[PDB]
Amino acid sequence: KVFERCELARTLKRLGMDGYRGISLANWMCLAKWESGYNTRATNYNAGDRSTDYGIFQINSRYWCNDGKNPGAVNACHLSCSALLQDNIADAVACAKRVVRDPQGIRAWVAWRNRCQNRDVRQYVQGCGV
Ligand SMILES: [Cl-]
Repeated sequence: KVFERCELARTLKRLGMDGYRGISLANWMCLAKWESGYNTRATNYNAGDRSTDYGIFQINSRYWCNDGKNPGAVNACHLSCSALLQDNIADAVACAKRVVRDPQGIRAWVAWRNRCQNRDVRQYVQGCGV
């Protein structure tokens, strides 16, 4: 499913992401924008290591979910990757909290460093009143 920006922002809002481990709603949104366009079914094959990034937050399969492919990957969020392609985004988000529980936090996403760090993020929340 494709969210309207502010729908997402408020849903994340409702699910406890604002300020979770220090990350504001706005950061999460910028992240979401560059990684998925607010689309739960977004995929990406990483030709580099054959991994595959899933859903609205483009969680990677090598370490965060299980998709059956690489027999040496880990699934730290203990969910099938497919549960990251659905309309309800609680799993995504939970898994998203777990990744930002790593010490690097949201800087684990490359797109967050290139697109949001030390840049304008309010924009992604402007008018959502969250
Ligand atoms: Cl993988």
